[PDB]
Amino acid sequence: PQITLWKRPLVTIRIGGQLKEALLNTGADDTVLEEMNLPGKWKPKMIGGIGGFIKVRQYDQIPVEILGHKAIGTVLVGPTPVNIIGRNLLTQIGMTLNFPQITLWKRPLVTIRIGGQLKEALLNTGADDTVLEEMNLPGKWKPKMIGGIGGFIKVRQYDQIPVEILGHKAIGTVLVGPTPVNIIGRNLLTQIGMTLNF
Amino acid sequence: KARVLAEAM
Repeated sequence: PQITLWKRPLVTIRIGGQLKEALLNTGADDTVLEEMNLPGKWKPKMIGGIGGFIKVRQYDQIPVEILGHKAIGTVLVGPTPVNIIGRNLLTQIGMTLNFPQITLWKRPLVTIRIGGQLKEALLNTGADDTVLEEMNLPGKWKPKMIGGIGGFIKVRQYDQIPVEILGHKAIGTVLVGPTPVNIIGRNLLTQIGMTLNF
Repeated sequence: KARVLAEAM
């Protein structure tokens, strides 16, 4: 089965006996669910995203059913804006990125060429938009706020910027700001024909 | 608003 990225890759999961909607997120190392009760022991942990760090409860060896596939692993619970299924569980259910095939054992980092520079960037199905580290691109831009795990950051929005990714040409909106990692979001993933497969 | 949900521990 194949999941395209023109919309957010949302799926129903079953966890602790309950159904929930969650986002299949190649940009997350970990699985993070909104405030809920889970049985058993847990430990306090901190995780980070765009916007900064948040406190979560780490529950280990939790069973989670996703797209009819059973995973058993770490589930973090905390003030995430969206329920997220990260690579820790995507790998268990055999999910890969395809356009060539990219497994999710490691962060899916690839070289992109943009505004005449080469940079490493994260292929991120949990990102609507493409966000790059600070760079002085020419052209008109307009300010924008984008949200992630820890809150919002201010970015500059540039339109119709050519980006080559894995040898595929793309052209579209690139946001530039103080992101901790360069992110390729669905706006450009769809253009290079990337899908999620299992 | 746009969500960009990169995450790491």
